[PDB]
Amino acid sequence: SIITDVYAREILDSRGNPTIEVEVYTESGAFGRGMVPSGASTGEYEAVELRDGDKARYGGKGVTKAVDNVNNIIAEAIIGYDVRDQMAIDKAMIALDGTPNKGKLGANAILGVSIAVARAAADYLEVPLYHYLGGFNTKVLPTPMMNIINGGSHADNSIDFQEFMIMPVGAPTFKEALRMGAEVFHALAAILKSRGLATSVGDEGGFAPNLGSNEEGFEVIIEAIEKAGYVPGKDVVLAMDAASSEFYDKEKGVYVLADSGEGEKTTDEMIKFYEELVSKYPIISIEDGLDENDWDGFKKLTDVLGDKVQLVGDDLFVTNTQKLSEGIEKGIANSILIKVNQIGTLTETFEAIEMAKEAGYTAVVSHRSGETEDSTISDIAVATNAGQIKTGSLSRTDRIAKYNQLLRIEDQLGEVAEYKGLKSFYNLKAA
Amino acid sequence: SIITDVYAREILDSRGNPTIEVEVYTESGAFGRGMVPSGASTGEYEAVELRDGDKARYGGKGVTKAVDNVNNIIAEAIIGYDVRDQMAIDKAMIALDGTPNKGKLGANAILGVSIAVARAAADYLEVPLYHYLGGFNTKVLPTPMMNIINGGSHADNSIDFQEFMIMPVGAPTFKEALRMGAEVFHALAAILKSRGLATSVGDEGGFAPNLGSNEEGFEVIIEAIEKAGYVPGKDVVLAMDAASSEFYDKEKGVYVLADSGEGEKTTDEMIKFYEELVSKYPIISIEDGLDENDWDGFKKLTDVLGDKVQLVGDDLFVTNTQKLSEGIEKGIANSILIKVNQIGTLTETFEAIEMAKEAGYTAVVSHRSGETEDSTISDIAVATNAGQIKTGSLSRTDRIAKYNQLLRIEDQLGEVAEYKGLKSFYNLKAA
Ligand SMILES: [Mg+2]
Ligand SMILES: [Mg+2]
Repeated sequence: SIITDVYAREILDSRGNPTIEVEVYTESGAFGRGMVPSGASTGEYEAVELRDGDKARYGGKGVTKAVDNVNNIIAEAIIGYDVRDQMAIDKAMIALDGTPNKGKLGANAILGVSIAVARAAADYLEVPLYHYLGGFNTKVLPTPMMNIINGGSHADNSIDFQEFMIMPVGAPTFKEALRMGAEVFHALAAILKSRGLATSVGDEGGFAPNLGSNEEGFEVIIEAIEKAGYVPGKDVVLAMDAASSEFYDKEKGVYVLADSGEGEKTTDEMIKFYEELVSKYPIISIEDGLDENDWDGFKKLTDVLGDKVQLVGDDLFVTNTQKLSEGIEKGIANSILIKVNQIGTLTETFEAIEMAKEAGYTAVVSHRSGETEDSTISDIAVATNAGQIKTGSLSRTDRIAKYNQLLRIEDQLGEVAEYKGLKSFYNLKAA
Repeated sequence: SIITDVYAREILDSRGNPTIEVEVYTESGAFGRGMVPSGASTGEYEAVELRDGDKARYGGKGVTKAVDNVNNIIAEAIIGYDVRDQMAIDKAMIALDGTPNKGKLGANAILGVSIAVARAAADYLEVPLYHYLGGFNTKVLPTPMMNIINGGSHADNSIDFQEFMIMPVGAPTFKEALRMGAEVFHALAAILKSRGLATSVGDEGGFAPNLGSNEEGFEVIIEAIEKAGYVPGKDVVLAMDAASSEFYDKEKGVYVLADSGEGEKTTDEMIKFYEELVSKYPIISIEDGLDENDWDGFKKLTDVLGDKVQLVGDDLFVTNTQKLSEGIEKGIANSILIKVNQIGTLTETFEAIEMAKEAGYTAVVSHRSGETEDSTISDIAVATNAGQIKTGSLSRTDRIAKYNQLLRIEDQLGEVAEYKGLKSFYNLKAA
């Protein structure tokens, strides 16, 4: 059970950019492989990944530095430990780096080891990853937030919001929900190609048609739901990622809906906008509806909509338990988006999920634009009985691999598997 | 060790459509999981993919029948066997099916089992898959045939042909080759974005920029090659998929270059065009140059070009060992695309590859429109020392996964690994 080898290597992510991969071997023969997704090389409160910056190689995006760190620094510091001591190992790697950003060794280097280790252990004990991470009572399959229509900067159309997602809350199981989202996804692709719109896909694997406004985004999605055979009421609901920081002007102090063409709006106006969109559409979740610094505005948004709408904070909290408690106290938002490579280790991730839960908040495990076949976040979702997950559209293996993995979990879980659907929003008092 | 369990389930492929997955366990605990890919379309001579045809579920694309076949028919037949008995097991399933196109049990069902068993056996023997399949002397990393530009039916632009690809033949090792094509893939993306063109990708993770000229696609790549810092003709030769059958006049005997608008062209002059293209541009390989039936025509093309240019037949042979032989007699090609699921079993697959080698033909193991995280075709390329592989662009994990596996393989090989680059074309007299 004692780690006898920790070896990193450079590989590619779903976007053609190098990333790290770590393999841990125990003396018994147990193996574990951790693959890290594309994080950020810069952030004030965000853990930072380590890039080489060699303009001549991979456009400076190589991670030969992080690999070297793992193989020559982290490896010998970890070799000797018992693969099962997750907490102790992450604690060390964190102290070895010695910095909060994990800037010395690199968050990508630390995370790959953290994950490989955990997987190595699961393997050693011959148990599924989700049981090894969360215990015996790990059975609630996440209700997915599926990307379907893209806008803002992740598109070239008239839609200010970054992305529109569908949530199959009316399904009896994850498997059916998956089927539900897939049939809608296709019904829609049909509506677009027949409407003359582009059908190619982006990073999340969703559509980025050139719709005319924001309303034409939700509306077209409603069409697909109905064409697919499901009712927009109970079968499929709506979720969105506004990513308002994108169309927010620090200097002007207002939000500017360029793409939409609706001009500029005030935070009071934006909160009003969301109130209009929510009455006209079955929107259950709004992500980063106000700028990452509008701490005051989020509080108001939370007061008016928080009772019947999930307000998620992505750029707002940056998986930083620090900022999370700041929001919890002030009472801003009621759900946090968890990005593993953004925090750094598995134990820190779990700590965040627990702090969130204890606040009556929701923890939406998430993916990044540059993913890999690794589906560790799916086991995490089930190991913590999170209740939801946001891992992409129903295209591209970098996204499907996570859904296929949830199928297996639901499958090997048998008659004890659970799908809460709408009953997953324990954070929403009113319906 | 005796096979104790053979279990299949319905999962999703990279395009969001259901496919089959099979797990194999042996008495001592060895395990193996095979995932089956799927093509955009299919016809005769191609092993049958069993679909449920239930229009009210996944557009009638569910594979619940095949899942049942493996669990209810195949499992009972194979359990008891020694996981290492590949040939025997693949022969047992073929007979069990009875039909020549595996249409009774389904080629997706059979293949899933075939792959699962072999991987389960490598696991059992604690040896890398490429070694279990091809023996001790497996060390040639494939020269990749990377997708960059798309045309024909796979796009909404001119470009009569449906696929242009780059081949990093000048790199010293597969690792570098991958970096090379990656820098080119991105360099191109920079060019397309700049001149206002679609940066979105297709099934293979390639680009579908709207261009009005077959020659444009060739020259637009030549500049991405150079701007990436590489010298064409030496570091990056070119390969193309014509898929001429798509634009072949069923009635009359001509090819209509509708997309490019060049109008009608006859198989007698199409050869001149291909002979032209290869004159100005660095075209090393042309896939399906003439119609999948214009045999007589292909022959001619093989004489005038087949000694300095690889002519691989995809639709021509459709991974059919019988069609192939015919082509070998007439001398109408010098390379064949290998699509595992198009034939159905790993055994028949290796038989097809060995039969090509003996004819001085090249065996290009390729990916499929609908893929999964599975990278078995990667090990197959090295196991047989094929020398080439066509598994996609440098976007989408359904593609990148295969490349990462190759990275892993080369690494594992160490000092005995080999990358032949241009010299992989043993089928070409002149270079
Ligand atoms: Mg977002
Ligand atoms: Mg073809």
